Amino acid sequence: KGGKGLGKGG
Amino acid sequence: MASSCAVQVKLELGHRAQVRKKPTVEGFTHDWMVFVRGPEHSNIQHFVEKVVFHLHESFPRPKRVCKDPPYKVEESGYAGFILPIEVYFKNKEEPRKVRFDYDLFLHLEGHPPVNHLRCEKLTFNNPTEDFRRKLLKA
Repeated sequence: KGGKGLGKGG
Repeated sequence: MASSCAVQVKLELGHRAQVRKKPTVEGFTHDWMVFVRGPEHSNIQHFVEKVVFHLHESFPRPKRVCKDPPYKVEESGYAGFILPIEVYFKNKEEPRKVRFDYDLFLHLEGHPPVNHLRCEKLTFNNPTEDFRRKLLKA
């Protein structure tokens, strides 16, 4: 859950 | 029994993502497109049965299937996600397919659009005559 995200990150 | 064979094929996975001028009624802020293709002047359809793009569960009909080129999905959304991609082969033996977990990332508004390319090399050791024929046409 809460998998959808903005930005690349990592 | 004297001869052995290793066949290598090049796949390209990638995506583009751009912020919309105006968001959709649902609040989708981005337009994106994800794809699987071969290099220039290739014909991967010779050995590709279909490509399945596993979209996030929030999308309607999330298991998107492309049986013919181009193998791509064009969508609108509000966020990126891990997008599993299955490439199925026109093959009677194993392997039947290959899976990639594709990072469909979206940039923030005020940042440049996404244009990503991910190269993937497949290797088939001693394929069947029929599959070898298919692979080498691509």
